[PDB]
Amino acid sequence: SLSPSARRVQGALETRGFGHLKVVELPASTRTAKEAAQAVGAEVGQIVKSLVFVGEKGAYLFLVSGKNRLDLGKATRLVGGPLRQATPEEVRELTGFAIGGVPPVGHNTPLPAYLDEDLLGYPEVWAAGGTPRALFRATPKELLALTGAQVADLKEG
Repeated sequence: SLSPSARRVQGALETRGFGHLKVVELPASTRTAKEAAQAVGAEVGQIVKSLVFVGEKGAYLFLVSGKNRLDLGKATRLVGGPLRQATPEEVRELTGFAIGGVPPVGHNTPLPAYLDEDLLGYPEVWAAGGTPRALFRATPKELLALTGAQVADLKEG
């Protein structure tokens, strides 16, 4: 789409062979999963949140449903050690984008990725397109194909 970050994501999708997936631009004040979901007519649970955490051995990507919160105990047990959130600086360096709009593709560092199993419960999901104001729809199967994420039990419950 228009913004530089959004165009980078559209280009990564095209280069990947997934050019049929389109990055859509939303109202300028969109900043939450609820607002993004409202703009495209989706349930908040269909919004994919890409969270970056840092461990002792490296950084990790957690794709979480907009209706859930990441269970830190579950995250740390998956990685096998303690975790801390990536700083805005680290997220930009690692992913090439800013927190809040981290997309599932086009990163600077290959990060092991985990995908919230609840996202497999919808026919389609909406992932961040480079900024909090951009989104692109994809099926959960396509999301897995794009990221190579391991499906996992991630939510607080």
